[PDB]
Amino acid sequence: SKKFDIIKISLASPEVIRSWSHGEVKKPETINYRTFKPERDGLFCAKIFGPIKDYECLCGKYKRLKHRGVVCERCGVEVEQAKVRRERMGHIDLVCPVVHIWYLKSLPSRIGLFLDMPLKNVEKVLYFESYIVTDPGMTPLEKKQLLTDEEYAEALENYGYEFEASMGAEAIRDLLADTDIESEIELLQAECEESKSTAKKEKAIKRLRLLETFQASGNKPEWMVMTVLPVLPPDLRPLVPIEGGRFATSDLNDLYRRVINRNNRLKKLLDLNAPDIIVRNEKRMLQEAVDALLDNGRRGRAVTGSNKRPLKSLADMIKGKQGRFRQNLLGKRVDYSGRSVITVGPSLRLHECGLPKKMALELFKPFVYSKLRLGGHATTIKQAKRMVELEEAVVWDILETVINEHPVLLNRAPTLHRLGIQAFEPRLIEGKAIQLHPLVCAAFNADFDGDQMAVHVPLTVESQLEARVLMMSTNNILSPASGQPIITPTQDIVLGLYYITREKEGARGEGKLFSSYEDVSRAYNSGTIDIHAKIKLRIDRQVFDTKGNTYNEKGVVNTTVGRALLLNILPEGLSFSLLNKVLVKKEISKIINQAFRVLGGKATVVLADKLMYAGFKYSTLSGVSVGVDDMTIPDNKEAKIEEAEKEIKQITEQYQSSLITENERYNNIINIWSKTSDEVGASMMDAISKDTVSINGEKKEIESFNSVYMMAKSGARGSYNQMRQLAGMRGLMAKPDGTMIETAITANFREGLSVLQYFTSTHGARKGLADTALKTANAGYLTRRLVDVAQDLVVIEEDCGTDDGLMFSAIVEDGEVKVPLVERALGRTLAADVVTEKGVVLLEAGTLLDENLVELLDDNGIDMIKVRSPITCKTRRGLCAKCYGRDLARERQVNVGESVGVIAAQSIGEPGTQLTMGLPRVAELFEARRPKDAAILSPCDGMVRLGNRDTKEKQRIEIIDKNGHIVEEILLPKSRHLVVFDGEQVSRGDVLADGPTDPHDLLKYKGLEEFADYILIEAQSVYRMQGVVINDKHIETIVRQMLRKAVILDEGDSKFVKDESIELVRILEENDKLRKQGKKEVEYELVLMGITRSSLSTESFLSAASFQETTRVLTEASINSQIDNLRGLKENVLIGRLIPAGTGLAVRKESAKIEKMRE
Amino acid sequence: MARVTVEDCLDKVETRFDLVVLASMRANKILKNGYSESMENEKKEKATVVALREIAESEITSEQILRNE
Amino acid sequence: MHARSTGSYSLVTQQPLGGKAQFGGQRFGEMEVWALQAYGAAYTLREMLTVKSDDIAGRSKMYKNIVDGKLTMNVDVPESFNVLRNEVRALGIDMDFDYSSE
DNA sequence: ACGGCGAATACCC
DNA sequence: GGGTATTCGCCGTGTACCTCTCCT
RNA sequence: AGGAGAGGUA
Ligand SMILES: [Mg+2]
Ligand SMILES: [Zn+2]
Ligand SMILES: [Zn+2]
Repeated sequence: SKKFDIIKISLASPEVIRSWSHGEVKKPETINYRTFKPERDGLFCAKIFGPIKDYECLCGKYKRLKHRGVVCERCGVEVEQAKVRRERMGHIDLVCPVVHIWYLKSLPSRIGLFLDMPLKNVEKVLYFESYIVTDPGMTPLEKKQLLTDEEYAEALENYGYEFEASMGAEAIRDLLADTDIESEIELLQAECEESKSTAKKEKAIKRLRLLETFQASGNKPEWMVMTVLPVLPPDLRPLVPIEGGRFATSDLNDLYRRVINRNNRLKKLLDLNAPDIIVRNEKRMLQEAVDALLDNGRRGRAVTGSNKRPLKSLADMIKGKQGRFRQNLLGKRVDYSGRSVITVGPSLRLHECGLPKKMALELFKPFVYSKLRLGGHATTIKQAKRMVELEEAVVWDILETVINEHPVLLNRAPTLHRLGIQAFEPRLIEGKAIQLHPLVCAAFNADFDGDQMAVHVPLTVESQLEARVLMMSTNNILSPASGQPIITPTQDIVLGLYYITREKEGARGEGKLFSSYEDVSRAYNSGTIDIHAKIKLRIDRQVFDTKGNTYNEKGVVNTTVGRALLLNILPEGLSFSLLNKVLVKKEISKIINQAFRVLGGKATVVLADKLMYAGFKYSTLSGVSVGVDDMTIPDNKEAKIEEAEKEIKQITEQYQSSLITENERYNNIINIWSKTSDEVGASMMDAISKDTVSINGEKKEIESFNSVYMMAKSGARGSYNQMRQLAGMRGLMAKPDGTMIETAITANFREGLSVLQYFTSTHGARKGLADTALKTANAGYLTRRLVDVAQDLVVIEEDCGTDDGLMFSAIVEDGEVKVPLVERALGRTLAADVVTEKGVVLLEAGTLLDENLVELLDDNGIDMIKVRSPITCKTRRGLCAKCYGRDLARERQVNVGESVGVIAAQSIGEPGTQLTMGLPRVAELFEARRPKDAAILSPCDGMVRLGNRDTKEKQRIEIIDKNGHIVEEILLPKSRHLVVFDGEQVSRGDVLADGPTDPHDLLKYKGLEEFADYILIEAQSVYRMQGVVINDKHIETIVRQMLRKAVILDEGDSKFVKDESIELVRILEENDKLRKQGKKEVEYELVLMGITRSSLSTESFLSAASFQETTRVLTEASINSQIDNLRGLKENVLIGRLIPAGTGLAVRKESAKIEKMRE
Repeated sequence: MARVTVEDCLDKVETRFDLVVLASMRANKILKNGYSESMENEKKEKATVVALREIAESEITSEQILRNE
Repeated sequence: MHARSTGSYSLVTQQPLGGKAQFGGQRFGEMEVWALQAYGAAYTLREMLTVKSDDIAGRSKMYKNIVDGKLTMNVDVPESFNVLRNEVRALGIDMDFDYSSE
């Protein structure tokens, strides 16, 4: 269809390599010494590879386009475009065959497996150190027997001739070219029928899986030995000059010369009938030269160049972090792009950024050329190009009209999730930094102590619309990992709003009666009334409630002057009970939540801007600062510490009379100091929090307006321990191993640490800083694995019709709730009805639970529901909207085309840097690691017994034999406990031992539901301890990619217990339901992978070769002659076409409607 | 984000992806009609927002008419 | 500061250079591609991969279109995929396009 | 340097 | 013959950016 | 034009 539909990878026959080429290169001559012209038959010739200048031959006889298809006679060169030097190969006619290093040393060896001889013996015959009998002949010998070149004369007075034996690569090529594949299948399927699968019936199983692979495709096995070499086009191993008469040549020309110069040498050595003892030494050298050209390091040591650095082969220009896949195909430096430092710019609207004139004039330069040459300023683009560099006056307003409604995207350094790119509307500023709205900073994770940002310009109307509709910063109001807002005011917007909404009891103007916001404003602007004075205000406003109805709020409320000054920004729909409180950080986020849920999108992005302005203004007018007397040190500290010291002295007094050993110098002194640390941290908050006034006999404690206290209690910035170290005592420190240093820092940062106290606190500081940078690699690796396992999961249909799910409950600790069923069932749709204990049902199956339906779950005493999970969706190569649930960032149900896989992968990974003591546990969960000494389950039921000869193989007697006969026996080590007592009646899934929980002994013995429950509570108990909140519907769209291959039980067209991808098992077991009748469809068992095995076992070689292990993947793909239906997200970015998600689906869908309407 | 709201258009279209597809078709038909080069350099708007606004006003086009086969 | 609209490109891969000393061009890395994929921005991602970096025939046409005020887009194939399939066949392997009639 | 995985081979059931 | 029990090799280990000299 | 070593920013 007008463009390729698949990419296939084959093995190249010598007959087809000679078809790629355009001539043979014979001499290792690159370029001419003095003139800069290619040689005659060298690595760079022009008759082979093509002309150097466009449309002219080398000597210059035909220099024109008037000669399109001319070949010259003075020079064999062609008159054609010089771009063909990028495409046009030649070859190297080897005189000795040489094996392909990949098909020998890729572990396993597709060559040591065809013949069934260990590679330790193939490597002797291939590098000339032993013999093989290609044919034992009528002589008695064996076939694949290693004759020592000395033992090659075993009976040369009686054996002689009439049989063949050799060494090198023609030996192996003759062993391959004549080997009966059908016959080895014959006498190999007769060797696997035995069902004796102990030790040999596994090594004999792989050999025929390989031998049937060659019968199927057409690749002869003798093609794994090259009789001709191809050479890369010359413009891909270039010969750019250097500064001062030199050449920074490639390593691909070094390794080509090292091969031509041994080919020619061995050829003219063959011509002379030189001795065999040196011709063999040559042949072994020709082979190692080709193995280095293909990749050095596999077998050779370090074949090395001028600068003592090993040369770079062909199998290094496609593999690893700096190969082609990464660094060039998922990479791509781009045009229309820039950078700068970011500043704060707090007078912007949430949809705007400040863009310098100097940057914006470069980025938008062709747009400006066109708008000049349009509105009659320059005629041809040269004068316009000229007035752009002189920076005229008519240019700076054209630039203002061109970038008017043209958005730009801004990105930060590690794009940890999708909020790291947002689109903005630029307004030309002057200066050289970028201004960034204060509320989009916690998304980007930016602050203004040095960070930079990149600016990209969308060029097309489908990308300009995609910038506004999808990425623009006004749509990204809530997190995609939770539902929580991301535009919540943060640090000194929180402090202003917290300050003005507190209240002071006896204040100036207390009890007055106002009727408006204009009233309180006018009376405040006069200096006659406080901002913390209690007043009475009259309100009259409409308030939408949960059901959606709209009642009327009226009356006269008791307020504070400061709260009532915020009443101007509240929109209609929200009740004044939201503002009528002290407005800590939590409550401001709640205001923004309600504004979004009840009023929608722009109402919220207007309320947020106004809260920003008010906080910025009233933290200023407050003149809030920090001095050194805000850090108030309690008055009991010295007595507390002296009593701790006297107790320490008594503990060591005990120890000196030998009444305790480890306690009397540890675990007791450390507990004294750990208790005194917190008594002093408690005394310090009874001094920074309380206050005192006694004016009118008013002697009592009031809440303080201390500046250090108000910064913490506001939730704006600061903790209780950070405040405990400034004015309490720093307590116990850690040596890096983890133990506690017995002598505590009894001083805070206000009085100052001594030098022997400041020393012991540097161990912890260095340990923390060292962890911090030796950990982002651990988390970036996990994130990349997760994005490669789950990438191609997309929501592709509205419903799949399934009716199965999972039983959700409250995730208790075994002591208390720790999470309710509500907040766990919100957004998840029902799979079963939810009938109550009396008998009547509340909610039918198929209802998207939302906030207006989960109160019925808690008000009616329900505690276990069955939700439509995505581990149990019935969609093939995708998900459905009703099994996913809510969008978590739109607070709706998902749309068709929404890529849940990437979103799910960069929501478990983004908080990776926040948990390490931890991240190894989520690694050992998502990698399905069968733990050390896990347990032993119960395969069959019956009664329990045992039996053993103390041979460390204690067997099982689970045969009850009371209903008849039974065969239920096991084994184990003799030094472990069997959790089942001497007798019991234990069915499938019971534990006959104790230890870890193997995730594979949960999948075949207990089914999919116990496994899902296990991994789901386990992955969340690790994120919740650090206070990270991820929706568990994100962990479930990843477990779906760990259960995607099954081990076969029956058979309709495939082999036995060989694995298989479910979407293959399921499509044929649906032809048989049509083809014959049900034809014994196929029955199978689900098995469990890791996120790396699942991603390497993909059905795409282009997508698994991009991931890792590129050679181990490409050799297999080329032997099996695999085909890649593109079909995927990553596969579609390498070849540059629309991914099948988002707007790439909808353009197909919305275009299916047109050909229908034209019919 | 001055006076064309994406919430105003999500009352007519679906998925926020259909909106992009349809708006781009509308904009391409506007741009392949002239819309500039003669007398209205700094007197008009961008075809992107002109097309995005006719969906939010039930204006010159609705989703079914946006085709023009 | 360093902005850039169109400069000069490499030799082997034909992508823009990089580093503000020649004329730079910013690396739209792979983590920055995961984000455009999570938005569903398919048209933004198709041009940041073809017509902006190394669709040799597409760059010239995009520039000539913008300066003249037109619309047309063919994205033939990034010239750095032709480089990879040309050096995977410089080993002994045949990687190729196809039409799938079956 | 560290880890985890997989094919290889020698030492006992 | 069968089944472990080391033994040894292979593949992997975050993103973007700036400067210098030195080699080719 | 490309690569090494060394430093630095977020
Ligand atoms: Mg910073
Ligand atoms: Zn000529
Ligand atoms: Zn479903």
